[PDB]
Amino acid sequence: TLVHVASVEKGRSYEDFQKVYNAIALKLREDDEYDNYIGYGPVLVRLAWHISGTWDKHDNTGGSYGGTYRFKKEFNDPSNAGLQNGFKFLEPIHKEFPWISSGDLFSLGGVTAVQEMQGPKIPWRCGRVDTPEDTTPDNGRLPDADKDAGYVRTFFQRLNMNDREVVALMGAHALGKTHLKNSGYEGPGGAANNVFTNEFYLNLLNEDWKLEKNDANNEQWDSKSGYMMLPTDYSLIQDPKYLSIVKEYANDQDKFFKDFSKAFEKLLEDGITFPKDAPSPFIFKTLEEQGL
Ligand code: HEM
Ligand SMILES: C[C@@H]1C=C(N)NCC1
Repeated sequence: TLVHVASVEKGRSYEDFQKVYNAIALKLREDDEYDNYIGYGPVLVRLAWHISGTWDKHDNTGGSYGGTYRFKKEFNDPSNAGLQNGFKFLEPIHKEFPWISSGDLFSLGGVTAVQEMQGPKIPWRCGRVDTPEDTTPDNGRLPDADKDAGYVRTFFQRLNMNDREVVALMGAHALGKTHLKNSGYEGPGGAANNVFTNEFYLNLLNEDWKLEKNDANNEQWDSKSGYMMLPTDYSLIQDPKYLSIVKEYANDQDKFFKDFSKAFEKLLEDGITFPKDAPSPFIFKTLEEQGL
């Protein structure tokens, strides 16, 4: 097992990272046309998850620490198709703040997107350090979408996530859309595509889902409202243990926010050793809170 010790960018503190957060948040507001006016929030959340989701608890390979998405093997992962849009969004931010590590930037993009979309506060820690190209994990560590509840449960054990953590994390599927050209799936998960709510769970329980084939010849569950669920999403109401948790989150917005915040921070920090004297996690103010 590799050890990755968090190392604070030299001399930086909360205020420096709040400036980076603010730059990301301002660009999120500015570049509003993207993806038929969804904006960049959802793709930034997906990027933060995919750079973290390569982690393997068994040997501490992959994970957000090394910023390895910047290397061709990882950014060309078929599982990452479309994330180049998020990377391009972050490029001017990195140019303005060249001192931030790549892993810190990609993970902070996800935190900023969740909060700016009115989601929960997500505490965030700095100190990821870029590692060399040979530390890039091979393709194939991110999950397939065509599988069942047992696949999802087993998959997430590798990321040290339990049933509650898995169901909470999947609530991010309220955001954005599937794009046929990226993933072979098409459509949004609900009405509020760029506002962070518990709608994923409500839609799973309340919509009338039909199992259909899309134009890429893949199965997905579709509702007459024009929403979709991946087979892996739908598995959360097929498995009785997942179903209980889906119902809980559909009925308690605050509980979902609190559990999502914990699981998402954990996801973004998997693989990182934080020294005992490392700074406490930062909680960034939103632009709205700052009057900006
Ligand atoms: C079983 C696990 C998962 C599977 C199989 C899966 C699969 C997918 C697929 C196929 C897409 C569509 C990509 C595209 O066509 O552009 C997508 C989108 C998305 N996923 Fe997941 N995902 C999983 C878990 C997660 C998790 C844990 C998160 C974050 C907490 C997440 C966040 C998102 C977001 C925000 C989008 C929308 C991206 C956009 O609008 O550009 N997903 N997911
Ligand atoms: C916006 C998309 C809706 C889902 N149900 N799953 C993937 C993300």
